[PDB]
Amino acid sequence: PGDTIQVRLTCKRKTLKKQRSAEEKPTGVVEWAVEVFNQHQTPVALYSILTLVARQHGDF
Amino acid sequence: QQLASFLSGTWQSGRGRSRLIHHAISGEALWEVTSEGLDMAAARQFAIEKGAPALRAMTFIERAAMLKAVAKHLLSEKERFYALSAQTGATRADSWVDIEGGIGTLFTYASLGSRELPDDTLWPEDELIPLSKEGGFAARHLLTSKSGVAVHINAFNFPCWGMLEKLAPTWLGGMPAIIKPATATAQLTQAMVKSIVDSGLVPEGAISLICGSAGDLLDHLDSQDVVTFTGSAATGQMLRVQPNIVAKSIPFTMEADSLNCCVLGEDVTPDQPEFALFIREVVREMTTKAGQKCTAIRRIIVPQALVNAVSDALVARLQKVVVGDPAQEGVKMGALVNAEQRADVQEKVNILLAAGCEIRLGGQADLSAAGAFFPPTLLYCPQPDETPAVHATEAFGPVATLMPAQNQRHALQLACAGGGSLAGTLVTADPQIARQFIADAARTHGRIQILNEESAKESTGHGSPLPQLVHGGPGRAGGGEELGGLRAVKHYMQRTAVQGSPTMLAAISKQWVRGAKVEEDRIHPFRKYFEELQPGDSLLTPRRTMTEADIVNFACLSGDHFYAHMDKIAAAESIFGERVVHGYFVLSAAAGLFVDAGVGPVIANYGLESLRFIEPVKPGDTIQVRLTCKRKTLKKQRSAEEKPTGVVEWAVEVFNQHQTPVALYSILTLVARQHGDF
Amino acid sequence: QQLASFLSGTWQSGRGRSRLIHHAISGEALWEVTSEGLDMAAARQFAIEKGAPALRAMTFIERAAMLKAVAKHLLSEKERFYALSAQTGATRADSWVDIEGGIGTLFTYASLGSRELPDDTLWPEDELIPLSKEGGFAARHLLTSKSGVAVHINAFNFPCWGMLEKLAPTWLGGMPAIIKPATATAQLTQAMVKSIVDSGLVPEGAISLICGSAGDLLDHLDSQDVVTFTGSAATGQMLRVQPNIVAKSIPFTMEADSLNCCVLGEDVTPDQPEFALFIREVVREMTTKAGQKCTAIRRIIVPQALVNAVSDALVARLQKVVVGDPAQEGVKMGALVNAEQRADVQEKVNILLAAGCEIRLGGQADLSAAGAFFPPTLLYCPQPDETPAVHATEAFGPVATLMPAQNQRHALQLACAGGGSLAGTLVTADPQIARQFIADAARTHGRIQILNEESAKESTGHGSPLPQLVHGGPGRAGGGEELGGLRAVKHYMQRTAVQGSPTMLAAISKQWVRGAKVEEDRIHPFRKYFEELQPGDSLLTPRRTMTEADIVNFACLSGDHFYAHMDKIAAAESIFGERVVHGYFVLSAAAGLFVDAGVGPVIANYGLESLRFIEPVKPGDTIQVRLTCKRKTLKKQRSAEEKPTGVVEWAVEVFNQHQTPVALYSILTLVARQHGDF
Ligand SMILES: NC(=O)C1=CN([C@@H]2O[C@H](COP(=O)(O)OP(=O)(O)OC[C@H]3O[C@@H](n4cnc5c(N)ncnc54)[C@H](OP(=O)(O)O)[C@@H]3O)[C@@H](O)[C@H]2O)C=CC1
Ligand SMILES: NC(=O)C1=CN([C@@H]2O[C@H](COP(=O)(O)OP(=O)(O)OC[C@H]3O[C@@H](n4cnc5c(N)ncnc54)[C@H](OP(=O)(O)O)[C@@H]3O)[C@@H](O)[C@H]2O)C=CC1
Repeated sequence: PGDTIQVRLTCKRKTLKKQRSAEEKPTGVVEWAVEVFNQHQTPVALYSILTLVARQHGDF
Repeated sequence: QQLASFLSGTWQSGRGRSRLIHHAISGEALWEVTSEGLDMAAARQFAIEKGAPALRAMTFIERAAMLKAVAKHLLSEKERFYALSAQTGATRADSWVDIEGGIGTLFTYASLGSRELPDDTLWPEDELIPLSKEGGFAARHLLTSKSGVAVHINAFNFPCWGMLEKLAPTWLGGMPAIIKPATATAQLTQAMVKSIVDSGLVPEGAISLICGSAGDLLDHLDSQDVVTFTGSAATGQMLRVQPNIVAKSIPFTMEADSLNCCVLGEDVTPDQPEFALFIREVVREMTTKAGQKCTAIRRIIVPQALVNAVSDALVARLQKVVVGDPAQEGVKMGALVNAEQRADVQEKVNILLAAGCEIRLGGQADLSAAGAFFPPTLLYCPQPDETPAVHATEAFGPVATLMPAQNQRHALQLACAGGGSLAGTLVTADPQIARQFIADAARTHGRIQILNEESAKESTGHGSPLPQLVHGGPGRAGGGEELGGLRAVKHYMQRTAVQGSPTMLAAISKQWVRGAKVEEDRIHPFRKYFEELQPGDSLLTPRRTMTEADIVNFACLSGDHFYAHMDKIAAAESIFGERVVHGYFVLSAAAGLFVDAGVGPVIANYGLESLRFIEPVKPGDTIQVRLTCKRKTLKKQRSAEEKPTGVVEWAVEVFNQHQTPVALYSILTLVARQHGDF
Repeated sequence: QQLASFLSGTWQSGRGRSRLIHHAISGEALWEVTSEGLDMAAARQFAIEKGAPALRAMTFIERAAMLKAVAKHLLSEKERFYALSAQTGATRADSWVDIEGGIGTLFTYASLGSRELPDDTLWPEDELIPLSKEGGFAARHLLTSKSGVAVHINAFNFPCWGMLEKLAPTWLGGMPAIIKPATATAQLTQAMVKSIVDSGLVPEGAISLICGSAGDLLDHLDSQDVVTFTGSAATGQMLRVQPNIVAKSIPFTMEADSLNCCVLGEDVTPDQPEFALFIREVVREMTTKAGQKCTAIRRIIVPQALVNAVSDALVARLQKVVVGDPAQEGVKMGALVNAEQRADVQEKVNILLAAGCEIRLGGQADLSAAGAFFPPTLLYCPQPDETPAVHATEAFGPVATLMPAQNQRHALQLACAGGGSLAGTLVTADPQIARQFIADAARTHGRIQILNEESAKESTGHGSPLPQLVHGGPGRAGGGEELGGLRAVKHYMQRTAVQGSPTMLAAISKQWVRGAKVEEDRIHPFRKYFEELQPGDSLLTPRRTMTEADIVNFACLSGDHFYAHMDKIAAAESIFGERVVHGYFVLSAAAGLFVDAGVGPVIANYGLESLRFIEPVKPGDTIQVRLTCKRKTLKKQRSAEEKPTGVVEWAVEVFNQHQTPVALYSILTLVARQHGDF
């Protein structure tokens, strides 16, 4: 308690998908690298989330 | 055939030298007007000692309901007014403006008096002006209604509208009126006054009428009287130098003739839709009421590279204008009201022709026809800045000159060279042209309409003076302002800056001020009905300690994660010093403290008047809320089924353990009434 | 010794017939004034085409900072003004009012122009007036400053105050002034004007000065000029009928002298402190500035059974007042200004003695004394209603009549029988007596001070015209109002009702209206600094679905357990139909949506302008907030260490899934600036 929390969201890996049908939305599994820290700037709870970010232009 | 003047409660008439009213479309005289021998002092005496205390005893809400009742009584029998207005030579579309705008002025002042005026005789227009550091000497401005008569002198344009745009602020501001219509078309004004008097709605003496010359009315006015004029400038300057109006220093308000510009911008090209709506607006404005309205376009300012296009569009649009009798089909323009007005128009046309030019049928007008007709006239002036007769002489009919400009800087000078105008129009699509035009040409105009494609779909027009916009320009246009919303009822009131202790100003204004004595009476003010609330009925709520968990729960619940509330580092660097409680959480916990959870007379909140957060509320800092009533201001129960209610305004004052005021504001509340009226 | 005239930027002087300024307390002539040969048309020409575009190009915030700078520069060298003001016969405590009231009026108008005026050349005073059902045509009232001069004709009472109470509303309302002071005490006025000019704070041509007769100025005035008069009634009624003022229809604001009442109530008995403060107020008012202030008490109305007590108390208090030289000790009242004023006061006292009575040393005044001395005079009138000379003839000195009344209904008629008064006073303790007094005697008075024990502690008095209260009464007092707060700068501005589309009014007024076009630019408006915000920078927030759990958590957190939100049975019988979301929770979740959680230029909120909950929000009802900028209005950074900032107002427009607006309001916000001015 009484200990601030500041989060450093940063992108890590893009790796698009291939749009297995013609109807489905084009997208890609962008992985972010979340890095929480406090007022002493030491890293508490550094982890990594996956995220299905949609694409602007499909291919198939 | 006499025209009976309504003086001292009785439809009297004159005995002596008389004028007469010609039928404008045919030529015969079917009325004759006189007011000689009428006791003019007895009219003012009866008005002041009969109708002025009967109006000044009413509240403003009752005087707004009276205007709504007169409007509903006069809207029903509106068809006996078109028969009298067809005698003026006006069409059905012009008399529709003349009647329905005059009655919509009544409905508009009713809806303004029933929303922004108190249930009282004295109207405090300010909030409060504190004049002391300790808080025992404040002052506020009271508006008390004057105790005299309002002599209105109208003209021949709008007998219905031009009376009722002066009679609704007069009655709403608590004065009896003595309307003097012009003797050219006073019969429509007598029809209006007879329809008002034969209804039992207004008190006796609260309206008078002098069909004919006044003669000895301006020589009898007390200092608590006002005079409003509308007509020519030459007569109104003779009435301003009248040796009683300057002796008693009574307010003389004058509206005169003008030279209304209509400027076309450089951004408008003939392929744009702006050009067609420009030509349509100029033609409809010049032909509505046969050009006999005070806000008619009489100077069309166009750029030099568009003069031929504007002229060839205006002539091709104006040759379709049919001048004739209004009752027969296919006729758009009506006629002028008199042959004397026809001669007075054409003698100004000849003055404009002494230095200008000609595009259409100008001075060619038959001065021998049985009917006061005048053709639509579009003049021309090739040297606009070298001809001072264009910017000084107006032809009060369908006449409107056209003159070129030079790239939006000569256009501003030609729009401002009118000596003060009454209305104007810039037709552009570029808004930075309109910024310059308002910045440099609203000094001389009174109501400017910047017209474009979005405006022209639902525009009321250039010659439609709205009942909630200021009608009146400076200089040549008189100077006096009318119809300004509630700015019109303040010409009929005296603004008295009343000083004293706040507990005295609470009893004078029948409100609560800031530090008045309070009436705490052991029960809850939200439990009282409307008829047993008094302004001063207070409430001292229990306390609530603003803890650190309160900030966190409110920032979670709302989502307001602002750095002065949820961050400890950044709030140490901010102006407060540490984390503070949310202002909206103080606003919400206040209503948590004073609102009764039960079912009571309080129906809905729906409002919050003026919130200011003075000092920050910190963690570990208690909050105590002082709910006290300020205004009552009931509603008039517009149907028979609806619940009787009134907008009670509470004055909420939060404070802390140091008793300094944090977050003082004011909420509106629709408290139900115990007993209805309608 | 010549006394110059600051015309056309040069300290000119006249060549011809000259009046001369006598020393008041001794009797010699130490200045002499003339203005013959001075080109007045060239003076107005220089003030219009040199000083008016230099004032009208400034914003209102800069024109208030100019008034604050002139106030500080004139407060610094204030000791060279008391030496000039002691030549007028005033004391130190009577010249303290004259100097510091004018300089405090300058500071007051600086504070009003900094707090309630925009960073703009134009000034939109309304919110908005919608004139259409769809929303494509609206109108709002603008206030553009006039493009002429203000001819202020002052008097001999207040050279410092009486100029500076007309000069700060003139300069704050964007006009150059041409002050014509009285030729009895023009030396203090030229000291003020020279201290203003020799500082570089005001532009050139923004002030002029004619120490002497104008003669040719009023004949050369354009229609954009305003004229303000303060003096006798008989002169100002000759200047109102001046043919150019009525021909060009220029505003003529007149302040004349009146018979100010001071009514004592029936509830006051001589054992109460009300009697003591009544006698103290009457004596201090009548002896301050030798009774020469325009708001001095000149009719003491007492009850019939208290004539002897009031008379004995006024005799026992007034005989301690010493008339003599102000510099020597033990002298309270100073002297008059001229021997002509002594002759005028004595010949008005003789007219009052043609039908009155006598209680003290009255008309005995040595007309050959070296100095304009006059003893304090208390008259009497045993028949107050049967004597029309008391209610019509003022004595402009230490003279005031005394007259009885009959039980607080004859006192109202005697207070109203003055024919309009500049100020008044009721001294009571019962507040219903004050209610009955303001309800009938505020029609004739311009400023009423209800005086009691709680007010008399920190009262400014009866003869201190406040810089934020209306100074001016009807009828005999002139009719023209002054100093009404921001009502004084509106006499120098033309009120123009600018119509058009709201996206046009947003660029005309440099604000946002209701339906203007927006500039959504992919980042957050709370991240922008001050100088990169524009009015129209919108924000379309994400949605938030209001649910039943939201109502439950907010009614739990605040404590607002009102039956339309918590109870299910009574919500089915109320006006809504079912349980609704709290209005304050819509207000709070809005700020949950649009507020940036980060550290940005937004410092504090402290404001909520005008909230109205239009339609109710139910469970299962999304909410989408439209945060858009409306005003910028920067502050002036009163120190060099303080952070530069400016009050930005955001217009918040919440709506729901049907896009109908629930809960539209406006919040103030203190956004920090990028570049300061110090
Ligand atoms: N609002 C505007 O801009 C208007 C402009 N005009 C201008 O007016 C000119 C002609 O209209 P006009 O008929 O001359 O209007 P007037 O100048 O004749 O005066 C109009 C009104 O004032 C009344 N009136 C005239 N003299 C006195 C007086 N001494 N004391 C009291 N009331 C008086 C008239 O009564 P009576 O009718 O008995 O004289 C009428 O009611 C037109 O050419 C046009 O320029 C016309 C109408 C209004
Ligand atoms: N505020 C008030 O209520 C005041 C009341 N008074 C009343 O005034 C009476 C006399 O004082 P007085 O000094 O004679 O007031 P004035 O009648 O002299 O008028 C005062 C001002 O008007 C100026 N003035 C006079 N004639 C003209 C003119 N024709 N054109 C332009 N300006 C002009 C005077 O300048 P000049 O000095 O050159 O005439 C002075 O600046 C007193 O008895 C008192 O009753 C006195 C002062 C103010």
